[PDB]
Amino acid sequence: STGSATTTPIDSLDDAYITPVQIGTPAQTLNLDFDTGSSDLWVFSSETTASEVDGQTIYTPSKSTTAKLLSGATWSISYGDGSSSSGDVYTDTVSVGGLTVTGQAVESAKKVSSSFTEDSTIDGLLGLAFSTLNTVSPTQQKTFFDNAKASLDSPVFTADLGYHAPGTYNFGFIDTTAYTGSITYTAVSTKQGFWEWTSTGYAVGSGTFKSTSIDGIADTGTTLLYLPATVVSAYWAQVSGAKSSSSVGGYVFPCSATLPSFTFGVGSARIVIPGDYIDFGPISTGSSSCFGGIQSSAGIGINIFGDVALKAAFVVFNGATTPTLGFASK
Repeated sequence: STGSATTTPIDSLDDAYITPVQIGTPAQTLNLDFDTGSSDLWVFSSETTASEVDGQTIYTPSKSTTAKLLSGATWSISYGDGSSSSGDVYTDTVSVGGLTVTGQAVESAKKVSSSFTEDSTIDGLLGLAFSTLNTVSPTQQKTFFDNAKASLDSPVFTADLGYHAPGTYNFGFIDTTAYTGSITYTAVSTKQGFWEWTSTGYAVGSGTFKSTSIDGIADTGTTLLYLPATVVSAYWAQVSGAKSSSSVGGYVFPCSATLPSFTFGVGSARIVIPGDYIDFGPISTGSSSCFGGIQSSAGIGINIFGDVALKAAFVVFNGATTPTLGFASK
């Protein structure tokens, strides 16, 4: 089997992407944030604290004939940005772009932090990291991808994120028309539960390529590109007036700038992020100071190839016995 779903930016900055997901019988369609950096599928629901819901579409398990309470199971998760959610667990039928899993753990939020409440366009998350990170207790649950794998034509999913435009998540097949040139595959470590790999270096604008190993994760659930302070300083030094601002929380630059591109290595291949992708607009409405899309990972504890990097590529998440990552230009 296969699945194919369109994923859409939630706003004009591509702060995140939502993909329609059918849950239960009859289908309840919720727009979820597909997150290759976590492994819980959780949703706003009929059980969510009423004051913490503001515009989201909710899953109501009592209206689904295939929903079953997973007796005794709870979940609680915290993300790298400090947001969080928690609740109990149902199993139900979950379909993505024509691909159906029965008995999927659907984690029902009783509590969500303010940033989720304030995000009216995101009805939940669908984790696509490795199932070892799943927070369900006392019995850990599998991701949608892990549940689907055996039925898939090929044990893969692909992320094809758009820049200010819709894109595509495919399950079980590689759309050879969706990218240019070849796909370069690179090794993955699952030791921390992430799609963790090692980039072979970088370049800034038309600069020469610096060969250097950069360990990081492919994370569709993170907006920006977080890299070592040395790399990030080298990038922003090429933008007149750019500076790191503690008060804002990162590198800012004059909105009048033209940003250079940023290239990262995948083995011998190169992915080029256009400078435009790195502009996240005014720090506050009306400001002439703009927020940078490449930021320091120092104090995160890990480098993150978030959407800024991934949307510049066609990305293959290969979940074979030995997982790997593939990157192609597009």
